[PDB]
Amino acid sequence: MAGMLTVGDLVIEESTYTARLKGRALELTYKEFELLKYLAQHAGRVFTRAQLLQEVWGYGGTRTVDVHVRRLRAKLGPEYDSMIGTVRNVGYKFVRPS
Amino acid sequence: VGDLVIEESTYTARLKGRALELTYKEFELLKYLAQHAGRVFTRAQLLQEVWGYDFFGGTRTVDVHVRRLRAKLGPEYDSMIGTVRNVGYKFVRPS
DNA sequence: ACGTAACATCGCGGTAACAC
DNA sequence: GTGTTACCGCGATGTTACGT
Repeated sequence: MAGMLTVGDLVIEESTYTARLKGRALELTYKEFELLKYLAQHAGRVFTRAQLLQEVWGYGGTRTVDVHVRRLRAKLGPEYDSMIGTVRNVGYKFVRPS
Repeated sequence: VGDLVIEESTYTARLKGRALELTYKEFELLKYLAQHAGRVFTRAQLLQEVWGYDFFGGTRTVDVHVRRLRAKLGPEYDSMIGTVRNVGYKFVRPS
């Protein structure tokens, strides 16, 4: 274990650069990974688009986060759709399972 | 050593008895990838660990060497080196 | 033995556009 | 406002030829 993370059945191993949902590997884009990992690296806390952009993207079209969130939730599936929660007029946040 | 035996002193590598004729840069890349199997490495990492030079804007010789590496493994074992888009390459263990 | 030269392929991902 | 899905430029890899 070098930089590996675990929330629920989601595991994000930055070492091998894989994300996996109880055996089923998630084939994500680069930013879907740098986004899903950041949100899970700070579970429970809601971030805003400007925050998420300045960190995951780096130092307009802010809706690219919404697109990346949708693509993430669609790849997660219904069983894990909930893992990325929306806060109206604020932003998004990883939510912890039971 | 999932069918692949790499020889340290002789600077060689074989896959089930069929000696892979590698150049030495391709041998170094495969060894370092197989020595840290499963881990992905960026091109900056590979360039300063496996090569001496810090080309710092150019190269593409890591990409070229992986292709030469992949060809000598053939369409059976070419999956042993995986591609991580926007990041780098990694050794892959069957199965 | 290597590392550009040079192009073909194909995926990344950001904007558009609309429903709600 | 956010969910959502096209659309498609651009750029990251593949790939081989060739100069040294």
